[PDB]
Amino acid sequence: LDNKCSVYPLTFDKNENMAAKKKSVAMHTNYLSACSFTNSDMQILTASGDGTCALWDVESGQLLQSFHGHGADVLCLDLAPSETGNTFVSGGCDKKAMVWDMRSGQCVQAFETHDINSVRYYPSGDAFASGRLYDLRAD
Amino acid sequence: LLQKGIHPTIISESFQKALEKGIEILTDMSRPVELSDRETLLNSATTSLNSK
Amino acid sequence: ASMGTLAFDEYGRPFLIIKDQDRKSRLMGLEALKSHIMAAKAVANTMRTSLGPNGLDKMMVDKDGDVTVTNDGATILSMMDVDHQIAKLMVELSKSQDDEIGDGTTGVVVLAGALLEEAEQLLDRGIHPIRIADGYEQAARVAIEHLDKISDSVLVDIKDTEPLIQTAKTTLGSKVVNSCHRQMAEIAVNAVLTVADMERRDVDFELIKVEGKVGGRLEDTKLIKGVIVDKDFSHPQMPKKVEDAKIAILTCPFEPPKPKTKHKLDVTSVEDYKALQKYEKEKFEEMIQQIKETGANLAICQWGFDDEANHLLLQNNLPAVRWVGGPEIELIAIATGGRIVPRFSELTAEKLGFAGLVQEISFGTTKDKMLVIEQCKNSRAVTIFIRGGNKMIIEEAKRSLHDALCVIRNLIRDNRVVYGGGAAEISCALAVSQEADKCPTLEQYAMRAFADALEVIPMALSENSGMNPIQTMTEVRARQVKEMNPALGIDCLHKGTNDMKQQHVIETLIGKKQQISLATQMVRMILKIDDIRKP
Amino acid sequence: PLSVFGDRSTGETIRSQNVMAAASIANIVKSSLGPVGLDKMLVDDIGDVTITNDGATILKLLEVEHPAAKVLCELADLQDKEVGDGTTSVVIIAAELLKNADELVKQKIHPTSVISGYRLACKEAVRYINENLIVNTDELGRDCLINAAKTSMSSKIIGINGDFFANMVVDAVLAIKYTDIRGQPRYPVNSVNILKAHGRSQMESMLISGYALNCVVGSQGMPKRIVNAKIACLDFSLQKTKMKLGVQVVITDPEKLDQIRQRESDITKERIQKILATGANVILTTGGIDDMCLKYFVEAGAMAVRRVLKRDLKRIAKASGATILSTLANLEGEETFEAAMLGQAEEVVQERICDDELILIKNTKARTSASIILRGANDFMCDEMERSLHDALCVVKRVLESKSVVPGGGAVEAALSIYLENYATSMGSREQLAIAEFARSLLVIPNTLAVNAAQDSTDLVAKLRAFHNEAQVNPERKNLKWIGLDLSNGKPRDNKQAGVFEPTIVKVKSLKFATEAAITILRIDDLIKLHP
Amino acid sequence: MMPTPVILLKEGTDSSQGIPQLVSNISACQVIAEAVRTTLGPRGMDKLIVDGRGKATISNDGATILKLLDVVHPAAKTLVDIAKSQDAEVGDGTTSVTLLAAEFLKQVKPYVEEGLHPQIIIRAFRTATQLAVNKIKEIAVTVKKADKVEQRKLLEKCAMTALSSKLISQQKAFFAKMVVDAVMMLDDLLQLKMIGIKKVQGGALEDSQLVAGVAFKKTFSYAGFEMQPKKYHNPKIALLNVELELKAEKDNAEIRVHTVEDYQAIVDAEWNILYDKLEKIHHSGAKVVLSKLPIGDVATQYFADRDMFCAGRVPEEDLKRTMMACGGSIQTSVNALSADVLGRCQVFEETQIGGERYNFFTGCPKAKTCTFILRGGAEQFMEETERSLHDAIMIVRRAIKNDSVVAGGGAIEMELSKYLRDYSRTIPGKQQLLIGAYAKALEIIPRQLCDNAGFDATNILNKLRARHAQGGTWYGVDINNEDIADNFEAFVWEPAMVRINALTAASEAACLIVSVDETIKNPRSTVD
Ligand SMILES: Nc1ncnc2c1ncn2[C@@H]1O[C@H](COP(=O)(O)OP(=O)(O)O)[C@@H](O)[C@H]1O
Ligand SMILES: Nc1ncnc2c1ncn2[C@@H]1O[C@H](COP(=O)(O)OP(=O)(O)O)[C@@H](O)[C@H]1O
Ligand SMILES: Nc1ncnc2c1ncn2[C@@H]1O[C@H](COP(=O)(O)OP(=O)(O)O)[C@@H](O)[C@H]1O
Ligand SMILES: [Mg+2]
Ligand SMILES: [Mg+2]
Ligand SMILES: [Mg+2]
Repeated sequence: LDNKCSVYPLTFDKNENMAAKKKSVAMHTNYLSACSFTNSDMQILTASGDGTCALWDVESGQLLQSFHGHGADVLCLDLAPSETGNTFVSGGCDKKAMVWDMRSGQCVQAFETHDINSVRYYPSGDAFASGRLYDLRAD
Repeated sequence: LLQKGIHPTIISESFQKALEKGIEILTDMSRPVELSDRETLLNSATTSLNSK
Repeated sequence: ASMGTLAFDEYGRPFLIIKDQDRKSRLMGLEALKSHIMAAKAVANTMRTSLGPNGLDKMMVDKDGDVTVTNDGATILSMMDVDHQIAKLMVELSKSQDDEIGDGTTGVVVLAGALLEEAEQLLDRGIHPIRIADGYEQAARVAIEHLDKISDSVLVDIKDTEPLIQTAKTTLGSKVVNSCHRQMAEIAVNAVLTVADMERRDVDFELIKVEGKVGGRLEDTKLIKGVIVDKDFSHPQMPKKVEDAKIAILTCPFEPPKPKTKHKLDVTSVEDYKALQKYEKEKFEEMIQQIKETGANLAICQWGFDDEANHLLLQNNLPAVRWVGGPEIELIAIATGGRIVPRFSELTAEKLGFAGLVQEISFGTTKDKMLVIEQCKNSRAVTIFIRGGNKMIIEEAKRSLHDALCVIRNLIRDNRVVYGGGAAEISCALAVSQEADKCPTLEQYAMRAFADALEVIPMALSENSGMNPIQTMTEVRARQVKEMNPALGIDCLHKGTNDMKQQHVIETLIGKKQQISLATQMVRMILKIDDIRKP
Repeated sequence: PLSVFGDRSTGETIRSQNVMAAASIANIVKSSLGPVGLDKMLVDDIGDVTITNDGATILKLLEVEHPAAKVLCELADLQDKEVGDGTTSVVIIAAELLKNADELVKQKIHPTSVISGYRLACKEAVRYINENLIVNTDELGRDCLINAAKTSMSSKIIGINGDFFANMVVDAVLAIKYTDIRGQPRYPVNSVNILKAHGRSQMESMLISGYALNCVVGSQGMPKRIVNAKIACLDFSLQKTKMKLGVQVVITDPEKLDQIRQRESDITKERIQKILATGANVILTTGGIDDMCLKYFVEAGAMAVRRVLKRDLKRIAKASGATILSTLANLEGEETFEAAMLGQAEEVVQERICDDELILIKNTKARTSASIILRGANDFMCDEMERSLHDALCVVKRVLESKSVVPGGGAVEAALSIYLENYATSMGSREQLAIAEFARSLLVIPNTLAVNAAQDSTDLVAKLRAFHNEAQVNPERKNLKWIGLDLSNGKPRDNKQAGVFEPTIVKVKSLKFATEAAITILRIDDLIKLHP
Repeated sequence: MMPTPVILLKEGTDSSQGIPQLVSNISACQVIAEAVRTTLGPRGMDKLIVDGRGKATISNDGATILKLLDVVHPAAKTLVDIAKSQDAEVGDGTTSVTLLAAEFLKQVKPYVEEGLHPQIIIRAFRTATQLAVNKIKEIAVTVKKADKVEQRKLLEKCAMTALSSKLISQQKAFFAKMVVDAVMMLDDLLQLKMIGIKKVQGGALEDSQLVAGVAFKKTFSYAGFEMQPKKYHNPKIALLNVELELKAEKDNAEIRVHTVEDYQAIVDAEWNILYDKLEKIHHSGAKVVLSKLPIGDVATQYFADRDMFCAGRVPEEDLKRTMMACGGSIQTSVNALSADVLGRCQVFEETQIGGERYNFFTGCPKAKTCTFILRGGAEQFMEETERSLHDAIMIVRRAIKNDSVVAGGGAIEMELSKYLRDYSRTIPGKQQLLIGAYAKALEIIPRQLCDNAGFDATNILNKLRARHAQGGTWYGVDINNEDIADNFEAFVWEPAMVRINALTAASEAACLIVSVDETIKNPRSTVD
């Protein structure tokens, strides 16, 4: 009744064409708010209901950094313009959008003028959609 | 009066004084009348009916 | 009388003119004016208890449960969740007073409420509202002329800040920071005077950074002739204090350069790979050496940087801070006297700023670090660092300091002052009453009502201070008439004298003129409305 | 502020709402005015159908929830009760008065001034009608009554057949004339019984030279025709005698039970024999008759009718000279019936009228009575014929009582409008405007008459006004006062010459009532409607 | 009627025909006119309309009120349309058109109820309107001197008359002077886009100013902007349409290199492209740089280093006004920045106005544009001030086109009514009634003026009628003295075209409404 989806592509039955390496970490369980794959496929960013953004490595499988500081759970997050040290935004239920940097593991910038759920970087990277538009060069 | 900061008891006594003075004024303005005068009675009745 | 018109035609067939006309409402004529006056009176009577030194704060709670304890009229009305349109007009009037002047945002609402309250009894006697508005305009012109007449001028020199300090103290007297009253006035005056164009030109509030942080005591609030940055040295092993620092402001991330255009670099051989690796290493070393060659002692970047640059900066005794915001970069460049350099190749010694001391500041058991840049040569930027025991008093101190800064800015624009405490309003009411006697009888009622409405401010001050309003106001007015002294006002603080000049209760003339003007215009606009068509 | 649990309307809103309601009521019945008016058909949401032209009937059947419209409806009802004719005209005049008065008020004229002007205009209109626009019926004769009846029956289902129906109405009205004290000839209409029975055409409607009962004989054994009738009118039932509530029969010796039971019916037998011993032939009773007394009457060859309506019995007794007897008890304490208490008639029959039967008391003595049997095509036609016939009877009664008639066809309204428009210039400064608007409002009647005929209303009314202006200006052209509207040709015509008459009381009472209603409604300027 | 097993039209179609629907149409027109009845005259009152979203619009303009009203009656929409037409063609008199049309229909309603053929009424309206327009053109006062002082005074008086009905009527002389100055300094086409209207919250009405140049709000400055000087004494302005920031050379551009030296060369080439654009701009001698496209932080700092001023993302209209005032040319390329394409102003300055920063270009001697900066206490206050100023500006433009004025205050209409009654008294009589009704309807405006002012309309109307009958063309309602006066001598002036268009539109609307006999309303589709 409520599910009607238990038979989902979980089977992933193919002829072993090199795509079977889906990893599917799912160690932290809880809620996978955003399983976005980094432009560099080395790393995975995941957000949970506790409000902490988690960075995982596909090869080792270990939790690199847990990004905490959001007031509420992070509903959405994005990636860097191309790689740029993966300076990623994180939009949650706390009406606040902030940027994190693994080279330091800190909230480099923050914005509060709006829950944000449709973050998207500008192609240049100087701004990002805040479904508004926040300018990196002017904060 | 109250907004000016006057207790609503000075107002009552002052209104009583004003009412007594006004009763005196109205009594002074009044004129004697006797029921033998039909014209005054007719005028009073007409004045009462003027607004209906 | 309500919902509009409803006939359905005299022939029975449907008679529908306006979409959803059965779901809409309509108020017309005098009862619409009475409803508007009643709503405005309610708003003004709510606000009038927060007027003067003995005013009481309002505790505002928004939709998210956050609490804002405040005394500012504009803030209170902005956070007030109203649905009546006239209440929205009151809110906009307060916002207008805040934007134009910055002080007196509560007096305008009380004045408008008093004016509409008097206009109510004027309307009950069969006077056209346009006549009331015209009389109010005439009386407002008279009152403004009288304010210009009785105004006094003060010196706005930097070698004598006593009148400025007194004006700021008068502005701050009604706020919660009256415990630190003189210190607050001092720092506000110094902040405005430091960042201002002396030829009576504007004061750029973007050059005043108001920063708040919990902890400490409210008395710890200080003015810093530099920039207070919410960052810290990037490497944990960098020294926490640099003296006589030669500052290099940079907007280029300390990373290998990257073209903006879509670019692909092809590695086609082992030699290409080795060349690329050497190019990376050499670019890192070269950028660090270029920074070092200028003689700089400290580097500030805007876009952060990576591990190799961090360790190279640490290795060369070059303290650095990363991810400094754009406005903070601008403030640091202004204060230190150094230019902003977009890339290392353009960095020279003459573009370096100077700071007498750069320090990292801890805040108790909180792990938070905040950078301080100060002791600049001729800094043209200031920062007000506000401490406190809870966030709420910090926000209130922020807006109170903003009020003080706005008042000193107004003094910079025009150096004419009028003594407050209700003295200005009482003298204006006297002048209006005197000019109403010569007026023809018909506008006399409107002018007398305007004078009575002007009388509300001293009465509100009297009742807030516990004194009897009517008796105190009458005695003060009689004293003002008896002896030529338009400075006699309400002794709100019970100092024992009614003369506001010795009490140094000083208000800017521009503020009072704006108050009267805005109140009169809004009252006229409300009086001109005679129809409401809400859905 | 008020905190009244209800809705409130004040000022121009309520005034315009009242005007709209009155205008709607007027527009409902405006299409049923004058000879070229057309009837309406009302369906009563259970299939009942009422076809009528009478304004009062239309306004009573309609269910109305706006109180000003209710005021106009009761105005029509009052005009019907006090006059019987002009029920539509009074409503239309009142509504037009309200419209023009509200226009004056919207022009910032105070309603008190409008009311004073309306009062003055109504008084002057009545005075002018009584002084200039009345025609005495002494110099006309029976032709005046015939013409008044014909004019009344125009705009009715019997309009074309006036040549016959007016004769019938006049004969019926004159047949019930009685003179009271003070020598005032009064005509008691509603004493003419109107019986409806479908069947033959309208020409076969009969005027009975006597009285018609909607009743039949109680027993088939009785004769259905008696030549020299001796009518006995009774008001008590002829049944087996039953003792009253306070009397109870208790038997101790059984020998008396048979005597008791026999006397229970012997009492009524003795009463019947006492009544019959005087030569009575026809016995009418308001109460019932059981089978025993019916057989008693059968054996004597006497007609007996039961459940006779009280009003019918009273009319029969008055016409025939009989006396109602609620009981048989003289002043000597005995129980007797004397022959002096008997009415007489020249014939009593039971005729057949379209598969049904009714009793005709033909040619009663000591007073002449009348009844009308209306033959139509179905029930609705007969009902409308009865309503129109009642209107005609009332008009003839008014004409015979007050011997003044006024020309019809809009002549009176045109003359009044001209006179009041001239006269307003000599009165007040704003009541002048009120009287002018009263005069203009008086013109709605000829306008509606012309419009109903699809004629050029503007030009026809203008020509009428020109004729009446010439009549009122030239002292030697006063014969033009009678120029009204001839709707058949759409041209002005001397209605007094053409025989379009109608009672003066109709116009006078309609004007007074319309002025009262307009003043009453115009006084309101605020409405509070509490939630039920 | 009968079910008619297969019905002709779609189910739910509403039909109405005959006299009753015409009467209902007239009543609906009356209802619409009542909505703007009290907004007319110096004693007129504003109306407040709230939309579904909750925003409140406060206005005295008849066209605005009618537009905000969501009218769905087919016959009533004609009055809204004619109000829009009067606003478009003239700019003032949008209440007069509706009042006149409704009064025409009301006056002819009694005749319609009597069954008069609508074609006769239409012909009577057409004849009366033609006569009235000819009379207006004939008796309108014009001065054939082309005197500058007289022309300026006439424009000022017309502006004051157009302004003495709004909330800014207290400062009507001030705003009339401003409007006349702006229109006169407009060059040849009187384009409304060449008059900027800036609304800034806070400050008295008298604080509003007219800039002899161009002014616009500060536009999202980048870092390093506060180091640029904010005042110049003879700047040269470079009006550009150029994106001055580092970016991809082109959207489809794609760089392919296989050598690190080529990588560094490409990076330095991008930087050199930006710096070449900046150097070309700087060497032109300009001191103020204005662009329609974003100006980056690098360019901002570059200009700050040279004591230059930059402002990117300027709205296009503001650049057009700056071009028309300072007198340069908007350049999409900087390769030829000669002295011809550079603007020039006497003084440039950035100043604070009520919590906002504005850029001022003053001292332009040959400016063909203006910039109104309006102060007030609320958003709707500035909005209604702008609406009133727009009315005045349109009146002044029309008066510039032709200086044919007629005295207002109902004087022109009383004269027209007298003339039409005199004409109607000399015709057969079927048209006489209708032309007389038209003449009587022309009395609605002075009557509405008296009603709004609280007068006794009947006495004033009688006095006006007697005065016009015995002579005196320009006698109208004197609102202040509650009497009548020679409104031409009181400078209550109106351009004749205002009344001409008002009468024309009202007559056309009345004729169209009367001509309709049947209304058919199809059922809604996709009610959802
Ligand atoms: N020490 C004082 N003595 C008497 N009156 C004062 C004193 N300080 C302030 N006031 C008066 O209190 C009034 C209210 O000031 P405040 O509440 O600070 O701002 P706002 O004018 O916005 O209400 C001012 O009009 C001022 O004249
Ligand atoms: N033959 C006729 N020619 C012209 N007018 C007539 C004629 N008969 C009646 N009228 C007029 O028609 C008007 C309407 O009468 P009607 O409406 O039928 O009576 P009521 O008002 O009682 O219903 C009367 O005022 C009368 O004057
Ligand atoms: N000073 C004045 N005295 C008398 N009437 C005036 C005056 N100024 C304008 N009017 C009248 O106001 C009428 C128009 O009202 P207004 O609201 O200003 O314009 P609109 O017609 O667009 O509503 C004009 O007919 C004019 O006669
Ligand atoms: Mg203050
Ligand atoms: Mg009749
Ligand atoms: Mg206008």
